[PDB]
Amino acid sequence: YYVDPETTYTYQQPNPLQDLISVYGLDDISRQVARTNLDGTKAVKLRKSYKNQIADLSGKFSTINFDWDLCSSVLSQFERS
Amino acid sequence: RSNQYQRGKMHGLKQLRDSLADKIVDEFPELKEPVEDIIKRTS
Amino acid sequence: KGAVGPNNFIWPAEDALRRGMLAMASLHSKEL
Amino acid sequence: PLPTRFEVELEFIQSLANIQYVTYLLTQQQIWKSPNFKNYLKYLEYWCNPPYSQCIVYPNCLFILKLLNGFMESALEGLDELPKIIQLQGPQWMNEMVERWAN
Amino acid sequence: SLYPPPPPYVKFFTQSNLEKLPKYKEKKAASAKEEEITCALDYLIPPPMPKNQQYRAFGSIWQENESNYQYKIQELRKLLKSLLLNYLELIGVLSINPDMYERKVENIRTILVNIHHLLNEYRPHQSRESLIMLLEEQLEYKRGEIREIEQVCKQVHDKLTSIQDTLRTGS
Amino acid sequence: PSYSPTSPSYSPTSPSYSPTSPSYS
Repeated sequence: YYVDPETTYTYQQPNPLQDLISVYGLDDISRQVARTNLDGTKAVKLRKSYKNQIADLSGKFSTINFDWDLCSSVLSQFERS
Repeated sequence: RSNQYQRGKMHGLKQLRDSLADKIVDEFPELKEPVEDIIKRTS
Repeated sequence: KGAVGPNNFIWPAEDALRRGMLAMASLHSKEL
Repeated sequence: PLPTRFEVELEFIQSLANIQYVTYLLTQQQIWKSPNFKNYLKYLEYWCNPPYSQCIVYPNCLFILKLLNGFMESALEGLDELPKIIQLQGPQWMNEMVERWAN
Repeated sequence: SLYPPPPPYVKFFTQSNLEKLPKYKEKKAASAKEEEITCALDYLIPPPMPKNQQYRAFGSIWQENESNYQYKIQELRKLLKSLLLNYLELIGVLSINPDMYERKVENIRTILVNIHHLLNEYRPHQSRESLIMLLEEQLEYKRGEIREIEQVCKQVHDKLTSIQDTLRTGS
Repeated sequence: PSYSPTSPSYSPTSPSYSPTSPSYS
């Protein structure tokens, strides 16, 4: 009854059966931040937040219309007092 | 985990419809021809 | 029992009589 | 549009089947005291024959009015016993209605 | 209130109106040789059946010896086969491309609905046929009752004849 | 002790007189 030879359904693209990571050559970043290396050992220690991306900079991150010349002069007068 | 679930459910559904097509052909030969077309309609 | 299905009761429904036109007919009995 | 007297009288007859309606109607003194209501009740008796009986929705009131007919020579008194007696005599009255119709 | 008021005309008809109804209807018939309400006694005259033989209520309308069906059978078999085939195709759709699965779902339901329409036209054709299954059950019950009645009185007559022979032998 | 308890004098047959009127919306 509903068998219509004119109605053809095409495969969904991209196919989830195939390796969707390698479809567009998207393996570099996945390998970079992979859970484990090819041998299964842990690559780097893992944590939650941005703090360790600023550790190289100097500092102690223990806890995580307009007249510029006039303001600079005011600050200079305040400091000289 | 979601991708593995998707792949496993795809394999399960594939075997489901393969077995169903096979048995519908077996006990109902007269409907065998559309069933293959159904595969052609799906695959 | 907890699902009030319309138009199928053993006895005439009170809501059916309320929604029936006899209610407004009695209300409009002066117009009769 | 305004319904005809057929519709209102048929709906009154079918609503007479409700025990709550009968109890409320008999609760008021002037409804039973006035002969007009009982005159209308006896007038309603002529719906037990075809083709009028084909237009009914609940056949139980067919006996109830007849039972109400008995009420004019049985007494108001007995109003309290009405729900208990209808609940108790529902089986045999339904059986006699079935015998009158289904056979 | 919860209970609608009694109809108004109910209060117009006393016992005097009931007893004067015969002369009133005689006068009305003599004069006559939607009905306007010119007198309080008009309602006791039986209402006339509408010419259209129709009655409307709650938005719904209402109005002989008992007093190709093979085409319908083969249609229902092919419809069942097509329903199974469409169920298989729909579950295959769910398998491969479920995103458009509903596009077939209601379609299948239509077939189910068409089977339900055949099964609705089939009711005034099954409901009366209940009286037929009842026919054979009471017929066979009365035949059983009848046959056990000639059986029991024949075995009584046989006993009487045996007793008669026994008493004749003792003579 | 207790000389005699009271006989059950329930009257379920009493129809009650609860006024019902605010049903219409």
